[PDB]
Amino acid sequence: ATGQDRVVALVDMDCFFVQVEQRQNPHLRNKPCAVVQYKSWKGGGIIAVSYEARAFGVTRSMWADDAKKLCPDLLLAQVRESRGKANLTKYREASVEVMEIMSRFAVIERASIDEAYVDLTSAVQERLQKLQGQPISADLLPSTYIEGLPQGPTVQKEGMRKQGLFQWLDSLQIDNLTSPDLQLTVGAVIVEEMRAAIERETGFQCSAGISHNKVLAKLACGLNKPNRQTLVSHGSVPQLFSQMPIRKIRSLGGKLGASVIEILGIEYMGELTQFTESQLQSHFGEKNGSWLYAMCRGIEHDPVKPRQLPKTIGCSKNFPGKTALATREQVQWWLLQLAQELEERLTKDRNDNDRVATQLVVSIRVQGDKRLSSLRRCCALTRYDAHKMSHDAFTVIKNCNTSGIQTEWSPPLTMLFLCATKFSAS
DNA sequence: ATATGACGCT
DNA sequence: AGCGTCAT
Ligand SMILES: Cc1cn([C@H]2C[C@H](O)[C@@H](COP(=O)(O)NP(=O)(O)OP(=O)(O)O)O2)c(=O)[nH]c1=O
Ligand SMILES: [Mg+2]
Repeated sequence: ATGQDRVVALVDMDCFFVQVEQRQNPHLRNKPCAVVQYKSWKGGGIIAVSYEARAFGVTRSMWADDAKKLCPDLLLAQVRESRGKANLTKYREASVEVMEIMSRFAVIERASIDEAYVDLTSAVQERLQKLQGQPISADLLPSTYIEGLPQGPTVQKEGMRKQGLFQWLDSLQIDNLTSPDLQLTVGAVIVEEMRAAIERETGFQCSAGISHNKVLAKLACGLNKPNRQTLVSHGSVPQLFSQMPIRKIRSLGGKLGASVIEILGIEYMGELTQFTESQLQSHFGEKNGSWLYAMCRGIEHDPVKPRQLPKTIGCSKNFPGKTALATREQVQWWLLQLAQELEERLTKDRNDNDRVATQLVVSIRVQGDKRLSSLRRCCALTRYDAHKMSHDAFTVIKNCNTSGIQTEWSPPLTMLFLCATKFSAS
């Protein structure tokens, strides 16, 4: 394998929600502006920021009323609200558009709402003998950088770009249809044309990674951004990882990586390499001394599971602070309220994808519990009717109340998560 | 007081 | 089945 079988990409839309609202209300174009959920408490919570607005310091998970103190001429599109919660239809609609476009090129896996990994390996082959040995001109990759290039014997940003591109193509071996670096270059032209096509047909710009496995392609994606792609070649990796902080590797963002530093005593992805696959396992998993040991050597094998369609549909809403729920009548209302948008989507799912969910998950968080899901009770799901799901998901949870008046509810709930899983082909 | 989906482990 | 972890 040597971390060079597949050709894998990760496309990712640049401030996805913001572009969607930027394409709708065009005054928002080329202006610093963010998108917000809810309006009462301090102007709303941010979730997405145009890059002209990150220039002032505006981050997500920040109060719109605070980021207005960071940015003065910062515009504000609010996410459509329905039944007192977030109605993200707009963006899922935009999402299905871009994935229809991408799917035309290679088998893709829907990563997030705005991300898709692509398995270009099967495609790069069906082109290398379908062009004889074409020189592969620079004009075909007008948005690609080559991480780790150019080497060296008054440049601006695009000056430096051309340079590394021509260094790539110069040592290119358009003859060796086997060389791994050459196929990288092929998948990249494809991603150039994929990326060029999405803009052509949605107006949405995005950024890509092109490399040999899921992980490199993601880290590659975020390097040059926005409206750019990076081709982290197998040879880039020792330079790229030498100073890459370990937490920037997908899967290493959470606890595992946190302890990886605290146990091994390091900070960068390169520092992780001075250990045996045996040695690492004793400090971590039997699967994690392994996975790490290949990763820090630029090798990963988790395949692009081709799947453009989520396995689960779910509606969630938080009740933070003094807005937690403490009434039998209050919990019941929202569970219906949640069940009402859930029906809507499930029917949208039925007549779109020809499938139907079978089990319902009801989940709640509690004021106090150091947990997202303090409870998660998985039940049955026949007909797509809210009142049925409403009452049934309630009767699931009614027996963890500890108020001795049954009109009230305690400890109050911070979250209701209604989630439909197990879609059968009917 | 920063709405969602994927998966792993038991 | 039901928790815990990771992610956008
Ligand atoms: C991380 C995150 C994202 N989102 C929404 C908003 C994003 O616009 C959209 C994709 O999130 P992203 O890919 O992490 N960031 P972005 O697409 O807005 O900006 P960029 O990719 O860094 O250019 O999903 C949430 O609603 N809650 C969250 O916690
Ligand atoms: Mg994005």
